Amino acid sequence: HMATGQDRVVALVDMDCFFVQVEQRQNPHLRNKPCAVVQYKSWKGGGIIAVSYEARAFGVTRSMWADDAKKLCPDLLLAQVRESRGKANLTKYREASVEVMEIMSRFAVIERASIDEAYVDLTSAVQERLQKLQGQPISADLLPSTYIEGLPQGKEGMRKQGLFQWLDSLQIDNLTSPDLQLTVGAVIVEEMRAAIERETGFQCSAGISHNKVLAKLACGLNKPNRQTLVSHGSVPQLFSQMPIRKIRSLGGKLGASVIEILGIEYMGELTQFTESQLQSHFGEKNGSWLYAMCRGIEHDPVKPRQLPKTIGCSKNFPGKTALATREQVQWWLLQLAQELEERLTKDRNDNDRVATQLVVSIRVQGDKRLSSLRRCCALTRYDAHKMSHDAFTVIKNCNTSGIQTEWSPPLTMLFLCATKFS
DNA sequence: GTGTGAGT
DNA sequence: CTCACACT
Ligand SMILES: Nc1ncnc2c1ncn2[C@H]1C[C@H](O)[C@@H](COP(=O)(O)NP(=O)(O)OP(=O)(O)O)O1
Ligand SMILES: [Mn+2]
Ligand SMILES: [Mn+2]
Ligand code: NI
Repeated sequence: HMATGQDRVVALVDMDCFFVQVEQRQNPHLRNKPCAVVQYKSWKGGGIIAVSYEARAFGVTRSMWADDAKKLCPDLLLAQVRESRGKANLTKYREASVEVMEIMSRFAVIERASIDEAYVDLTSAVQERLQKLQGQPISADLLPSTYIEGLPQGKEGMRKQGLFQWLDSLQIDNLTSPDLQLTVGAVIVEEMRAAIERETGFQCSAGISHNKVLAKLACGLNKPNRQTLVSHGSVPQLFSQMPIRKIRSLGGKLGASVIEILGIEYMGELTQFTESQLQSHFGEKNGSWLYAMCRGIEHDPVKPRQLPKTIGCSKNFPGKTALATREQVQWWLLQLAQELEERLTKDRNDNDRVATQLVVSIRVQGDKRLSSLRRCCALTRYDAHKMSHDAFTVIKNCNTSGIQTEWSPPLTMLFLCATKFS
């Protein structure tokens, strides 16, 4: 149960090349063809953020210029993100995301984790399904696209063989058997994904396991329109060669410290250290967390749908682009406040609350820190012009140039945020 | 109130 | 870019 961290059934659903599929739903002509989506069109045709699987076979990857990508995929077609106030506009994608989320919310409550993925806690649905099943076996036909991680031992054929070996050894009578709960959870996810495709046409992948970390890791294991079930017994093999920085929450300084201090590279190697050793090197909390996590145990619950605590937006101006004149800072503050007003207005329309505070943050050229300073003021009226003047008033004192004709030092970031909701 | 980390 | 939270 809880001792072995097998108390819940959690799943993660992530859309395959989400932006590409959204383009395919609205503009048919790009469908079933190698394509990509670029961001900025003049420098080099734009950075690539979403690539179709057909094009991935040719070696094309994201974070590389469109013209440089045409090198190995001459058939490659390009689609562009609309631009607004100098930054990307994702309304189309966010609305499609909402569509999918609403369809998923029918089977169970979800936790939106990004623009194209969300976690689902199926524990209750699994109980209901185990009752309604009434002891009938689970045939492989109920899982047409499910992969069992770690099997077979000793491509569609491999999937079916692993599924047969998994199903033939499952407990039938012990209704609290972790493996049985996962199998039923995968059945429910098969239904959920079938419904999602039927009503929207989108394809996706999913991961099924006992916690968020394993569900996420499992989702990307068998990438396009496939789902992976990760049992507690399969964790050791899966972790044997799993990069530490690939585990949710260990991708930053903590993970790097673990690698550096213990001289290891893969998650599976942490199993050899004692809990006291992990606590003596990383602290009580991180030590216990690592000790349980390397054994497949994690407890963050899938928290329910929530109202945002803040609404904000920002923009970066690197190098040459650094804001030097007063006109520039005034104009960009105004642009930000107009986007803010648009969002605050929709927010107030949908949730009957008004933000009472405006937080202003900036970054000065030459400073390594994320923000040079942050200040706040009352946000009484949802008027972009007023907010722009208030933000300017708090940031104007910073200007060190007694000339008053320019900004010295320049600003490399502007951030506006509404909070203290009611 | 700052720092960290996930996800784009 | 956008956001949340743990710290403290
Ligand atoms: N750095 C970035 N900046 C802006 N948009 C981005 C971005 N990175 C990703 N996007 C957008 C591009 C993507 O369309 C969207 C989903 O991100 P994923 O789920 O991580 N990748 P995908 O869904 O494409 O495919 P797959 O399921 O095989 O992983 O995020
Ligand atoms: Mn995706
Ligand atoms: Mn994703
Ligand atoms: Ni004015």
